[PDB]
Amino acid sequence: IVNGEEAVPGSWPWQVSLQDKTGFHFCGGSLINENWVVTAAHCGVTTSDVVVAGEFDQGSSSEKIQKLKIAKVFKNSKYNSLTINNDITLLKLSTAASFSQTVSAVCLPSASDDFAAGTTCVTTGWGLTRY
Amino acid sequence: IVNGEEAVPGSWPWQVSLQDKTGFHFCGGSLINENWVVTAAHCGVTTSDVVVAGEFDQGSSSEKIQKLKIAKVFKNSKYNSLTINNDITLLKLSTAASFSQTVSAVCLPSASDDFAAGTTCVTTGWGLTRY
Amino acid sequence: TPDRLQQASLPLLSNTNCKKYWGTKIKDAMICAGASGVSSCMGDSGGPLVCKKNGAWTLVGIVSWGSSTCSTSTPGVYARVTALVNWVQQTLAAN
Amino acid sequence: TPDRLQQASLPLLSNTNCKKYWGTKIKDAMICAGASGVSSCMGDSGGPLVCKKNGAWTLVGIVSWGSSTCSTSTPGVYARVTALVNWVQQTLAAN
Amino acid sequence: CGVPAIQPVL
Amino acid sequence: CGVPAIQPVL
Ligand SMILES: *[C@](=O)([C]([C]C1=[C][C]=[C][C]=[C]1)[N]C([C])=O)C(F)(F)F
Ligand SMILES: *[C@](=O)([C]([C]C1=[C][C]=[C][C]=[C]1)[N]C([C])=O)C(F)(F)F
Repeated sequence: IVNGEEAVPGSWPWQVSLQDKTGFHFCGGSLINENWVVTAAHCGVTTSDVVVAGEFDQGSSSEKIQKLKIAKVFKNSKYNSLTINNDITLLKLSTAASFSQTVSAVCLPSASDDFAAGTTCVTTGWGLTRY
Repeated sequence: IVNGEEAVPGSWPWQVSLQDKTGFHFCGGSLINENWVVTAAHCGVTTSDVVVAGEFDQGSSSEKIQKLKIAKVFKNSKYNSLTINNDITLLKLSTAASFSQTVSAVCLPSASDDFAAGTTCVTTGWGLTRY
Repeated sequence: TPDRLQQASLPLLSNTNCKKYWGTKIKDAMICAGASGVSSCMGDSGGPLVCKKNGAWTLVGIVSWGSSTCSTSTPGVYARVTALVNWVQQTLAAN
Repeated sequence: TPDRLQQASLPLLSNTNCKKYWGTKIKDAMICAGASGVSSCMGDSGGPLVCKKNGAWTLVGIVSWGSSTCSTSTPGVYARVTALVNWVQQTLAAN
Repeated sequence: CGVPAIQPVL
Repeated sequence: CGVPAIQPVL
C-alpha cells in the first residue's frame, strides 16, 4: 500500500501472508475461519506455498507466527484470467489455524449486503509502499 | 494473439490448453515431455485445473484431444509476484500424455544458448485476437 | 516492500464512476475504491478490503488489480465478495 | 477469444532497447519480442515463444506480460527459459 | 468474526 | 523434441 500507515501489531487478525518456500511474500489472504483462507485467484497459490498467520514484521525474529500448510487450492471455476473477473481462490489448510488474540476470522457479507459509494473502508497489506 | 493467423491444426504439438473445471481457457502451456507441462507462474494453475492436449478448435466436438490431470504444481520458489520475474511454473501430470503426430515435446535451451536480438521466432495461443 | 504491515482507509466508489477511469474493464464481480491519495499496490493482492458493518469488519473486497504504477489518483480494483460469497459458502459446505 | 489456434512470428529484442519501452520493469529473467505489428494477448499467457535452433524449435520464452491493451507497437514480455532451465532440470530430476 | 482482540487505531 | 509430425506453415 502507498501512502498507508503502519498498523497496530495484530489489530487486523485475519490478515495473513502468502509466502513461497523461499520465504518470499507474494500475496495476502484473509482468514475466514481456522480451516480456510480467502485470497485472489490471480495470486497463483500452490500447495508448495505456505500460509503465515499472526505476523506483523516480516523481518522480526521474535514473532509467534503460525506457518500453516495448504492441503488444497479450490479456484473459482468462474475466474476469467483474460479479464481478472471473479478473482477469488479458496485455501483449505492441512493444519487448522489456532485462533487467538492475534489470529481470528473476518466476517463475510450476505450476497444481500449493500455497501454504498462514498463509504470509507480499510485495506491492509505488505504490498510495495512505493512505486 | 493480435494480428496472428490461424495455424495448421497440430503443427504446434507441445501447445496445450489450460482449462478450469468450467471448460474455460485461461492459460497456455508447453509440453516439455509426456509427464510435464511448462507454463507461467502468474497463471495460478491448481490441481482442479485440467491440461488439454492436441486440440486446435476449442469449439470443435470432433477433436481427439487429451484431457490430462495435474498431480502437482511446482512453482518457481523464485517467482516474484510483485514484479512477475521468474514467471514460470511446472506441471506434473497424473496421467502421462500419449505422444503422437499431434502431441509431442518442445526442446529446452542450454542455460548456455544464445538467441540474438533481431531473430524472428514464433508465439502461438488462443489469447484474445483483439483488444 | 515493507517488513511492516500497512493500513489505509479509502472511499468505495460505484462502477459507473469507476468505469469513468477503467472503462469496460470494470465488470460485475469488481468494486473500486481509492483514488483518494492512497492506493493498494503490488504485494497487497489477495488481502482484505474491509467495511465495518453493525460493529464488525466484513470482507467486502479482495485487492485484485489496478494501476501499473499504483497511482494514488486512480481507483484500485477489488473482487466483490458479495457475488462470490455464495460460491464460498457452497465451497465450505461440500469440503 | 478465438476457438482457433493462432500463430505469429516476431523479432526478439534486447533488454536495453526493451527498457526503452518498459523501463526498470524488464528484469534479467525476461526477454522482449514484438513491437512489430503483432502482439501476444490475454489468454496467450504460459504458452510458448519458440526459436528454431539447428533444425528444431526450442523454448526460449513464456508469454508473461505486456501492454494492457495488447498494443502491436509495444513489445510483449516473456519469461527467459534459459535462466530457468537449470531450475526446470533440477525439478524434473528430483521428481 | 470481525472483532479484533486488539483494536485497529486508524 | 521440437520436430512436429506436421509442419507449421508460417
Ligand atoms: C497484487 O499485489 C497486485 C496488486 C495491485 C497492483 C497495482 C495496483 C493495485 C493493486 N496486482 C497486480 C495485478 O499487479 C499482485 F498481483 F501483485 F500480487
Ligand atoms: C496472459 O494471457 C496475459 C498475456 C498478455 C497480456 C497482455 C499483453 C501481452 C500479453 N497477461 C497479463 C499479465 O495480462 C494472462 F495473464 F492473461 F493470462
